[PDB]
Amino acid sequence: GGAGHVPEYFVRGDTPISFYG
Repeated sequence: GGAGHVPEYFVRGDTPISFYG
């Protein structure tokens, strides 16, 4: 839910689109 260091969520197998905040 943001753009920090750790990913928040993932897609169906590829790469995340978001990070902590």
